[PDB]
Amino acid sequence: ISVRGLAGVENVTELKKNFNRHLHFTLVKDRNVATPRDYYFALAHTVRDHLVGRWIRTQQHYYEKDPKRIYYLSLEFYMGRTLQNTMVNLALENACDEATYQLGLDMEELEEIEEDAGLGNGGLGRLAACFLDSMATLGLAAYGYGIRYEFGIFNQKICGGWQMEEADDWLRYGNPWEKARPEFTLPVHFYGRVEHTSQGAKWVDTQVVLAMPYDTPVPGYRNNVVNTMRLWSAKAPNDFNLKDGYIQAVLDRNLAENISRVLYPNDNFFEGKELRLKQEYFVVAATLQDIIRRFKSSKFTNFDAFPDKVAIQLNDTHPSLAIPELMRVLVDLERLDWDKAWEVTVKTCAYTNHTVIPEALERWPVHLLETLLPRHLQIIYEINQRFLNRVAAAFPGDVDRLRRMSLVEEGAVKRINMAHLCIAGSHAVNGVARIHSEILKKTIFKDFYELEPHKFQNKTNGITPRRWLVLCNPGLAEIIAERIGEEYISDLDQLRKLLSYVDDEAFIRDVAKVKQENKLKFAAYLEREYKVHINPNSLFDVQVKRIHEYKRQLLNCLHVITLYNRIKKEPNKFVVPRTVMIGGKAAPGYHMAKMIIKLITAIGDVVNHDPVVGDRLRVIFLENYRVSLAEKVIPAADLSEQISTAGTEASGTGNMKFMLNGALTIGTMDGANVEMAEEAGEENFFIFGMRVEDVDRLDQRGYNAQEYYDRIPELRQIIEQLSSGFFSPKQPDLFKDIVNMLMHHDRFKVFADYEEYVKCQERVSALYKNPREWTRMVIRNIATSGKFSSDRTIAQYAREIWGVEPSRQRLPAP
Amino acid sequence: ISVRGLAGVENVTELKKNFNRHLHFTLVKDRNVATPRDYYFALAHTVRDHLVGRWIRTQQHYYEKDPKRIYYLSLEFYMGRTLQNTMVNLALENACDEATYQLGLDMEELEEIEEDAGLGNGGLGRLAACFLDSMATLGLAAYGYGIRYEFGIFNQKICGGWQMEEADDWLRYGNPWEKARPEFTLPVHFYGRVEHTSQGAKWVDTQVVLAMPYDTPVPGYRNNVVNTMRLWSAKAPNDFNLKDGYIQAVLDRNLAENISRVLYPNDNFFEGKELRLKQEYFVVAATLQDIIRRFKSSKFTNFDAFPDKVAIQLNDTHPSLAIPELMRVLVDLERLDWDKAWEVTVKTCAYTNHTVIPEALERWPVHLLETLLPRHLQIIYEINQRFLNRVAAAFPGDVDRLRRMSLVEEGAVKRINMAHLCIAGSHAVNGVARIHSEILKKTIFKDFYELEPHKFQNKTNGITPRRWLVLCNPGLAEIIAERIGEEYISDLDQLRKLLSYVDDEAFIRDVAKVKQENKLKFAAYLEREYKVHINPNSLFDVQVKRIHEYKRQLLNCLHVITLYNRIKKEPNKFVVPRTVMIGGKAAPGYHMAKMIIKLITAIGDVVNHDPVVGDRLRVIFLENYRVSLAEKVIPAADLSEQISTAGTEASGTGNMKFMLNGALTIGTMDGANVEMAEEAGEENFFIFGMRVEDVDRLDQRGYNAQEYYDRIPELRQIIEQLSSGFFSPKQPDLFKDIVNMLMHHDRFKVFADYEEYVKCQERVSALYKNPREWTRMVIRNIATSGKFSSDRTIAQYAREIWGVEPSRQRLPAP
Ligand SMILES: O=c1[nH]cnc2c1ncn2[C@@H]1O[C@H](COP(=O)(O)O)[C@@H](O)[C@H]1O
Ligand SMILES: O=c1[nH]cnc2c1ncn2[C@@H]1O[C@H](COP(=O)(O)O)[C@@H](O)[C@H]1O
Ligand SMILES: *Cc1c(COP(=O)(O)O)cnc(C)c1O
Ligand SMILES: *Cc1c(COP(=O)(O)O)cnc(C)c1O
Ligand SMILES: Cn1c(=O)c2c(ncn2C)n(C)c1=O
Ligand SMILES: Cn1c(=O)c2c(ncn2C)n(C)c1=O
Repeated sequence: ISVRGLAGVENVTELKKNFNRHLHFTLVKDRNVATPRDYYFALAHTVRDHLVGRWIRTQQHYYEKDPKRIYYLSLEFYMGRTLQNTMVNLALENACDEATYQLGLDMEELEEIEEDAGLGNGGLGRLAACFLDSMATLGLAAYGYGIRYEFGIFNQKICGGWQMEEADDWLRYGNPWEKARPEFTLPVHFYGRVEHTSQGAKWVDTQVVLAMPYDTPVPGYRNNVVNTMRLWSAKAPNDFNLKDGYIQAVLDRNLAENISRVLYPNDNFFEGKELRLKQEYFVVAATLQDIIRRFKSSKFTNFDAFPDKVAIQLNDTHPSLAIPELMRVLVDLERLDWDKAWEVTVKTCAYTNHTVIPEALERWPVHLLETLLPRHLQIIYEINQRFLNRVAAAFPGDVDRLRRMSLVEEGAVKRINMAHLCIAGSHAVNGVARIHSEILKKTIFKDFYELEPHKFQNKTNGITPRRWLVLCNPGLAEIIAERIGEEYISDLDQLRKLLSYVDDEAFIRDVAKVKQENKLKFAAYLEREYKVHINPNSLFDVQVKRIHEYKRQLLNCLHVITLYNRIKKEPNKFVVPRTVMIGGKAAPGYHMAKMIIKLITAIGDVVNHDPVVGDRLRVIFLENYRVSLAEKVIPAADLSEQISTAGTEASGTGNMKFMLNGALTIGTMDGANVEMAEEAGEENFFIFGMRVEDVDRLDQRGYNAQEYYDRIPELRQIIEQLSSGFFSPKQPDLFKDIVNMLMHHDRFKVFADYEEYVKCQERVSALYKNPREWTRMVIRNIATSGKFSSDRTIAQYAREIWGVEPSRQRLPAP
Repeated sequence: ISVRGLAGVENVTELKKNFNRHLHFTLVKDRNVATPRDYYFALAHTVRDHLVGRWIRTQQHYYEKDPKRIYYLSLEFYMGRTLQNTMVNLALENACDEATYQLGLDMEELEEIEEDAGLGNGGLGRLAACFLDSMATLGLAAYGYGIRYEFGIFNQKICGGWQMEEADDWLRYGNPWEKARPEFTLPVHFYGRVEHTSQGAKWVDTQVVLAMPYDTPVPGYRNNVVNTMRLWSAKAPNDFNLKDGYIQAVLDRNLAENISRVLYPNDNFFEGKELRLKQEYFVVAATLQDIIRRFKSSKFTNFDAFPDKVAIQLNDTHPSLAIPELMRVLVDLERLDWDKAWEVTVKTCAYTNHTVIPEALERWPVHLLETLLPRHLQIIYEINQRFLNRVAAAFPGDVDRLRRMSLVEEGAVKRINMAHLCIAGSHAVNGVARIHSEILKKTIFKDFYELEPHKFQNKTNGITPRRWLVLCNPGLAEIIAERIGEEYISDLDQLRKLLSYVDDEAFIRDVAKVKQENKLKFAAYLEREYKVHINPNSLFDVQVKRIHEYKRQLLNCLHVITLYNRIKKEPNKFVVPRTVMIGGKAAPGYHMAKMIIKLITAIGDVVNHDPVVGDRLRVIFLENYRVSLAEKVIPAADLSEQISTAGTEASGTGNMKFMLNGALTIGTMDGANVEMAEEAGEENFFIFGMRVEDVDRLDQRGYNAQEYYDRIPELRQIIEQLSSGFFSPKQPDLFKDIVNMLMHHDRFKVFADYEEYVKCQERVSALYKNPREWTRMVIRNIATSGKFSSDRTIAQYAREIWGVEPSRQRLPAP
């Protein structure tokens, strides 16, 4: 059937009876009223059974051996479905497929019933999920810590071409993977005031909110290691939240519990709301108590060995309060002197930066911290004081450098620069792509780099080959395994061996066959769940990621309209057929992004119903783009669009997902695109547009969009089409904000890359016309994507930051 | 060990491995970190396993055979713990006791970890729970329908002698007995308006709240019948509750979900709050859709057979909206003519009245119904119109009778008398005790009784012998079974056979021994969990029920202070030692009731620390009185206090609980007290005080408390002690509200029954001094309590109201 494992005689039989056990005893149903949803749950419970045994020994093991523990703090964990991924990592896929088949059920049909765990916005949240899988696979004693939102990223609905948001009640039917642990509930404090008495400060008169943990298992790839992802849920105490109308007192509990109610749906954007700050401290305060408790047990109160036993990784600045919180505990509660406490804190903390755009930077108003976390503000001022004293001593008289490096920003309202806080309290700061890391040193954190050059590093992102290959593209994984075996699943570098089959006639035919099968399946799914046909013979041109101005979905739109206009000019001229698919969610308050989604659908309305165009060009907007949808489109894509303005996309990861699944990449020299082209050879990549230096040259000069409008008739024609209502008949001025922006305030110079972009697009169309060569280029990309596995990234974090050695050693059976 | 069943070899072994299965796979724990709470859950899950098989066949059976279905609607279900009760009804107690013993655990210690299901206030909610158990035991296709409050009756804490309320988070650790059924979620409407179009009215523009069901199994006594208790939970739709700030929209969902958040803690008191009205319609609207769906399937759309297949019992007026709601559905949706719809509604509905005190009567302001349920108000006006037309036609010219019987009350604000609505739309109205039922006919509902005498009936309350005897008093159940067998557990009348052992020397010794063992165990529990000693040789004088003015805990207080004053007058005179225990919760807004609790504790402060008193008199306030606590005190009581003012306690059930457990009763000729004395012989009962007629004579005359104050020096002395601060030194005027009330506005004439009350108390003290005779009187009470089993009550409801025949037939195994 494939290498989804063995369908053993004894195990298929065992599986079937447990499936029936759960359907009866757990679901309390009888075959005669059981629905597909019930069947999915019976299976989910049966599969979950297989890793509890391993889960218990893994955790017990870490308690015995007592290795250094890695704590990955993140406010987001974009997990997606977990049934199939668990079967894969446990080598249960074929056995379950068989058993369910014998029970007369279609496993694939049941897998589709599982709700996605959308506790993330995009890249940042998904990185965390891939990292967890890799840390488990590399046998690291790692813990994922976050918030258990009852509402994840909203579900996107398109109504009249506009995005409509609706609550993601992912817990509605229950979550068979999590295990509530009410017995480990912890208290978290808010507000109050600070008392300075005799021997130390005291945080007093605080409001208490309880943090209840929920553990979810994270199985490594076939090594019997099952790590833990602990997610905190807010609960109100039953005393003061009643003890300070009786009915009203009880109804008001849903005020303390609102803290873990919903994920903020902003991607690369900072909103200084108090509820967000509360979520950030909540996850930090609860998590740290757990970290210290575990340490106090260990084999040990000298906190001198704390950094030898603990490592906490900050996924962006969101969990940055962990620095002043670790100090508070050590100094206020444990009574360590400042200097000793600081040494410990810096040595256990490490920070990961994800972007350089200003609007994404967390700068919290002081009055907010002042009211909500009074003691933390005091600690931050003191950290700032001592840090600046270090700067002055290093750069005597550099008074401007002092104000520039301050953790405290003066002005309208004083704010705290969380990024500066993280650099100061961490022993390592890293970028997520080579170019992004360099930019950090040359620009944004230049002053900090000059002060402590040893702190700055790079750790190029990666994706897990398990979910992003074996799981979503079994067909491709099979033919690869037929030639080079299976060891590449946990050693992606081995994909290089595929280079020697680049001229192999059978392989070329096979690689091309699986991609064709994937396109047919997706084209079907399209009509199944969304309804309105596409042509599987055309080039699948797809751009899927969050809707942003910097990601330039607009630049993609300009190209689409150009293709359309050229066809209408010479209708009877042959052009390579294309189905361009654009998908992604816009943050609710991002007006421009929502305007762009309307533009996309507007273009599709015109293009898809023009008889002269026929099946040569289709514009489709992929609704509710999420992890589970990504697992479907990516394996079916031919062309991957990664066209952000050079210098704006820190790294990106979707690009990597496409490269590993047989799609060619048209993109700019941005983020990881650079290392990908470098790995496959620029000749097997479609690079275009300005490089970072060109962007800066243009900025010195000054960007004037009119110029491009004046010199390019094709561009001019498009803008006048938008301006006159060609794409919005009933509301002619509908897109005035887009045009206005493009012409007068384009921060991402869309027009500057237009000419080179369509020119480059012509080159891919030329290559698509030559199936054999297109496929050979594909093989060159796949065979060379090994570097982008999160196992490599994690192995680097482990050795260069955490001080731990990865291990591919199978844990002593289950 | 006892007749808790057989401890079979194969079954104890089977139990142990499943206990271990759940501890590992369900709880995900290992013996080395498992706590008693974990062990309780492993056992609970193991026991729950045994009734799912029976639960599924029972429900499947009803679907095949299709018998008349009984729907018991109640806003309260005071269930208490359910582990032991399930073992008992399944004959698993000894096997589980053995198995757990072999696993090295104490079953009793684990049973104490289970949280009470306190979804009730007192009598009304407990009646519903006892009824469910009896209906299951008598093999009726019955369903309990209510609301799944996440916060039940508050937990009472005494701070400085005052009651402190605190949220009852009974779901904190989970509920292993319930089964969420999200797939059967139903929509419920609120607000909106009414459109009258061509062919009928339409309820439009309504706000939708979803009702999610949770099923809990109700096992019959050893007959393999497991009925269902369906509890609705409020959930917000994910569309409009977002689709009409994005964050705020999501946080505001906890507005529609507040409907099932908390139980109103009022006992026999009406509060016209909108949230209450919402809870009442919510349970009614959701439940009826389920009833009709089930009917539409049946073996059948002629609703003529609806009453032959359905019976809905209204537990008080709380679910009264079921009448106009059934009409709305039949007329508005099914399109039946009014008259046909009304005939059907009246024939399937039946109403149970629980009290005659005005302050407990539900009279909803019209403006509230007008805004929240516009169509229901219209239907109620139309029902009223046609009903009054019936009255006028029966009593021509009786214009006053017309206004008196109206469902609509004029005045300050127009209101709807829910009780009148229930009488009009039901084919049977019943009281809960013979005297209460007569009073209804002679007083409160006299006009209605004259109009349709056939509607009025009586159904004397009862209690379940399983939980209220076998479960809480295994020692007594054992010695009874030793002489007459076990058939009495489901045939309590057989207790009469115990009359022939009334002179048996061994039995007298045994009955007295178990009571002594029960007192020792309770006296221990007291020091264990609450701490401060009592003497197990004294008379256990206990009054446990909700704190009320009509229940006269105050009359009990007067007696306690009298005993104290007599001892202080003649210290060296012998008096029978007593431990008087008073317990019960006061509704949060009931000032007087909270004042009474403070008085009780105040008396105990003086009495319990007076050296001259010694161990001859102890005053104890039983904290957090609830079902699980009742199962502890009652079996240990010698004297049961049921001293309400004649005519105010509809029936009472605690009185019955005490009679069955070997306690003697000192009470007034009120509620069921009358039938109890009638059953045991007034010579074996301590009756005192005014009878109903005496109370009325006094009212004609006019009640003047001064008189009693003037003629009784002992009474006078007590009042002056309260007035001068003898019981409240630091705050001398603390009890001025109690004294003021007692002297000027005592609606329950406490002083009128004082003299006869202490005189009667002297008689019980005299009898207690004669152990042999006290015990013989006890045997006369127990042997004669058979009539008060809920099996008798249910059998009567079944035959005289529902039209179904009970059956003690074992369902075809599990
Ligand atoms: O005091 C202890 N005795 C024995 N095992 C322990 C003890 N504390 C932790 N463990 C084991 O270590 C695992 C780790 O628990 P943690 O504290 O959540 O990391 C537990 O599930 C147990 O198997
Ligand atoms: O359409 C049907 N086919 C077969 N069994 C049914 C069907 N509807 C109900 N049942 C059975 O009847 C039980 C009663 O379900 P209820 O609708 O919740 O009362 C179900 O659990 C099934 O065993
Ligand atoms: C991988 C992934 C992302 C990140 O994509 P980029 O193109 O790097 O912005 C976002 N969303 C989902 C659902 C993903 O799978
Ligand atoms: C039986 C019971 C009641 C009813 O007692 P009465 O004396 O009839 O008022 C109230 N509360 C609980 C906990 C009960 O067990
Ligand atoms: C101006 N703006 C927003 O207003 C915004 C956003 N992301 C979310 N929002 C609300 N981004 C990226 C942005 O540039
Ligand atoms: C006056 N009053 C109340 O105010 C009250 C009550 N029960 C609850 N409350 C709040 N009762 C029985 C009562 O008589």
